[PDB]
Amino acid sequence: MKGILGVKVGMTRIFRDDRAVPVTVILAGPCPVVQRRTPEKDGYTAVQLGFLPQNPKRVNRPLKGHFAKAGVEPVRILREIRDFNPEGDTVTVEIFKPGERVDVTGTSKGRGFAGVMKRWNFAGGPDSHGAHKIHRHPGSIGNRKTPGRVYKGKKMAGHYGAERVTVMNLEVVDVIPEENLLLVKGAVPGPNGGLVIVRETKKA
Amino acid sequence: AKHPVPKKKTSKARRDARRSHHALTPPTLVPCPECKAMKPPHTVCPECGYYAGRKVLEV
Amino acid sequence: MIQPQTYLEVADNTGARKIMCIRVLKGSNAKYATVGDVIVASVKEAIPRGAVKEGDVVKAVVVRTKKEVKRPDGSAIRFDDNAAVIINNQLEPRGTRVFGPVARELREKGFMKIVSLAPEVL
Amino acid sequence: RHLKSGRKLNRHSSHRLALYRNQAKSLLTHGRITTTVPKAKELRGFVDHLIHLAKRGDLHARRLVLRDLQDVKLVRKLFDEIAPRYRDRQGGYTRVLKLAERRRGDGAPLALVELVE
Amino acid sequence: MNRGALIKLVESRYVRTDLPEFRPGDTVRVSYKVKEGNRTRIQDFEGIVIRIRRNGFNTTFTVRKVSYGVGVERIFPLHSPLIQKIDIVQRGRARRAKLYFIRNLSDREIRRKLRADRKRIDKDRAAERAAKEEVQK
RNA sequence: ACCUCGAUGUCGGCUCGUCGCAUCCUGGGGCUGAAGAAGGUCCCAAGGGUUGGGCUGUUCGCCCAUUAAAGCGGCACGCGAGCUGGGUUCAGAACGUCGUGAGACAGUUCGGUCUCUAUCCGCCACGGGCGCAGGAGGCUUGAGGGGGGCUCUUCCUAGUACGAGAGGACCGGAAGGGACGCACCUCUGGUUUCCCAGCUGUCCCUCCAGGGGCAUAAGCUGGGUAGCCAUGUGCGGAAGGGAUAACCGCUGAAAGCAUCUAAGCGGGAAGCCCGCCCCAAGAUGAGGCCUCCCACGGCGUCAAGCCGGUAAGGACCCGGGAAGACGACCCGGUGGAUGGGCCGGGGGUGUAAGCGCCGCGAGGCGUUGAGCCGACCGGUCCCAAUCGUCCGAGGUCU
Ligand SMILES: [Mg+2]
Ligand SMILES: [Mg+2]
Ligand SMILES: [Mg+2]
Ligand SMILES: [Mg+2]
Ligand SMILES: [Mg+2]
Ligand SMILES: [Mg+2]
Ligand SMILES: [Mg+2]
Ligand SMILES: [Mg+2]
Ligand SMILES: [Mg+2]
Ligand SMILES: [Mg+2]
Repeated sequence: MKGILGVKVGMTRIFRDDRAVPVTVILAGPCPVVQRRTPEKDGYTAVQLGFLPQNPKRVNRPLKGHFAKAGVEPVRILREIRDFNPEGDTVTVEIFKPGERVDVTGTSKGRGFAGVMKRWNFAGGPDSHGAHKIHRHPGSIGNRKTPGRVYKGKKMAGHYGAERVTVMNLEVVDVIPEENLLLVKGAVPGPNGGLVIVRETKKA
Repeated sequence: AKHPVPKKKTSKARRDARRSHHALTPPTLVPCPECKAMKPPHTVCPECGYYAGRKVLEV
Repeated sequence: MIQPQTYLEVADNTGARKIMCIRVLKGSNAKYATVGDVIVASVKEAIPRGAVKEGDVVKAVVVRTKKEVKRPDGSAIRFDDNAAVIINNQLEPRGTRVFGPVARELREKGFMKIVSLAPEVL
Repeated sequence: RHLKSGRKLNRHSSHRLALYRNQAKSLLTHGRITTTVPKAKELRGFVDHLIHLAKRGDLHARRLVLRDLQDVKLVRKLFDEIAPRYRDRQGGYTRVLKLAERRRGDGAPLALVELVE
Repeated sequence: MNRGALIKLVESRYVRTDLPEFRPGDTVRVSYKVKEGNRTRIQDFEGIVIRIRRNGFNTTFTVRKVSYGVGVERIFPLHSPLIQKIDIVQRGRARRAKLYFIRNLSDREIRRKLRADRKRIDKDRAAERAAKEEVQK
């Protein structure tokens, strides 16, 4: 399964034959090979990639040793991607021809503590008629003595966001070998400037 | 006299185990550039002053 | 976007002049109906001695919408009303004339006979 | 949730905007001023803007300082006495320093806002 | 990194400029390509520009046209690759940005609220014609 | 009638689901009084879905328009420490009926107070301690768990098979919809509490001009960046792999014939399990990998630890964040762009004040697309994270 590391800059639209394709733009070029994973010594095949260079202003962590063990230069953060064994060098978006389908994995926008509606698209209740104190309340969680308890997995008020949200089957519009860019069908998660990883779409 | 209600008088450990998360973090502090005083981070000590912003008190 | 209980206007010489939707003909549990869609309406207002009189149960096609129309060419288009043309199981309109602009959207839906007699297509 | 743009606040709008207007008077009349940290952290900005308009030479600016300061003898001071001391300075026209103490019967933190000099 | 917004602009090779200028409060016509069933037309569509939503590349404008007794509005994007010709016809004083009242109050009462911004007229009438002599020599 | 006479509040509706299968639709199969499609009948199977209204308290039911179908049932006729008082069988009042009555009705009508403080279990989320046989940084595997699974229409093959016409296909492939779900802001469309302007009345600065307060907790109105959302956008269900249910066969004996089974083999459903997405090593079974750090100063006479300064690292403090209720998570801390200021771009409002010209005038015209400015995108050390404090290993046994 292919893979590449990118970061979100936003989204606009191009035009195709005679229609407007909403896109989103991502910087994903300079991802260098770091540490691979051997089915002999690690248990699988996977290639570590780092992104976003950064002058060593705290990286005195052993991570400095990680980059010397592969001639790499200090990157901001650095993640893996499985079933992707390319050539021990630098992988860019130029492996993505204007046609392939992609699978993006980014972060979710954090929406703080959540209301049960907002969180699970309930209905809350009426604006009137009675009680007032139930305009966005849950409304009934159980039965009575039978079963007596409250189920697990019960949708209740909590926390929405800050999760890994993978989207699938976005198609590449164009690609930029000059300034290292990637474009797909638009709806990509994450805030405009955050973790976001791209890889080939599961299919055939 | 109203709605939900404790059922059984909460026991001692019961009452007390909740209260572990209640002990106070003692105040953190540094010593003044000039004074031999003890003083918070990013502060101006109630005796000295500074070197770009006064405080200078009196006798 | 057209939901049940929604007085549409009437854009053809069929006779009627104002009708209220009953259900959208686009699926089972479906919500709205933009242009180019067929609805079941009840003629709630109609010219005397027409071809469709008041209190009837008609089948009409929507050619307008106060909602917008994100045409896939980016462009958008909207009107100041909601208007339908009364048709039939045979689809072909029952009036002998249509007035008012009709969206391009209909022409794609095989409703050729209306954009043919269209006074202006948009 | 909120706070994806940016602001600090408490109490309603008019009270908030008028409070920002009372400090400037209480600032430009003294200099060394002691209020609360967040009331100060938001007071730096509302000041420099006015200070920066006053560095400009345009009676337009005055009425825009009068818009927040209803007293000329509080602003004619600001112009021909304060603004020159900040010429050749592209900003920064307000220092703010955390204090150390904290008032009784309140436990709130305190800080100092002296016009940088 | 610190080019975060230049990136989009770099992606804007689809940028035109033969568009003449204008601003809300005047009438104009475009010319547009529609899949005309079997083919494609130049649908000249003349009306009043109502709203202008600017955002660099994807800046849109909304045109309103009263056709055959029906108040219509039409929303177009500025850099749309479908605008063959586009030429103004008249200009008018603004007083306000948007104008969602020509919706409700559409009549002669707009023939007095528009009024001829004759200032830009001379401006338009200047470089349009007096600068033609700055070509033929 | 055993339970509750110190409340079992006796029908629905709102939301919230869950389970059952005797199945409503989709799927698989047999027989058919099955030409074909279509239908009937039954065998397997919960995966998903099962619309919106009219009528009255109603669930029940008839109806409207659709529809792949508009399934039945349990969960205290599910659900008032969630809502609903709507009625029901309080006190008021009237109609009918019984007694001469006082009242009464398993008859009727109108009106009629539902308890802020969650102690324990349960649940949705988030943290501190500890443990993970030394300590720390970063990156992963997947036992285990959860979520979604729906479905119509059209078309080519071909108006070919079939039938005498009408009608009219199986298998395969293509395109378009409905809802539901996850994310997003580019466009569409909402908000945006003082970002911009217009307006009234009044009171102020200072008389004119210009400007501020109050008329909300905005005075009202017109437009609205960022941000957050749906009506708007992108995507998803699937393909595919294996084993199965109903059913269909091959080989073949008991039983010189037959038989799908008794040894054995194949085909076979949206259903089972992998594949898809998400959590996840508290997986006391506590993993795997890369890297960085490294002894004992002295007590505890043998012990497990102790009273102190460290390493790699971390916290504290600060400036902060599309992160967030605290806490937690992440960026920055003078080698830095983290906040505020300032510059510029985008944008928003739409010709500022002043002056001059014109008009007896309210006003208009040129300076003018001027003036002002919250988030957006970048820049600039001007102010502020300056200075420093605290924690923390010295590696058990065959
Ligand atoms: Mg509501
Ligand atoms: Mg025509
Ligand atoms: Mg804030
Ligand atoms: Mg207060
Ligand atoms: Mg007020
Ligand atoms: Mg026969
Ligand atoms: Mg099922
Ligand atoms: Mg918007
Ligand atoms: Mg109030
Ligand atoms: Mg879909």
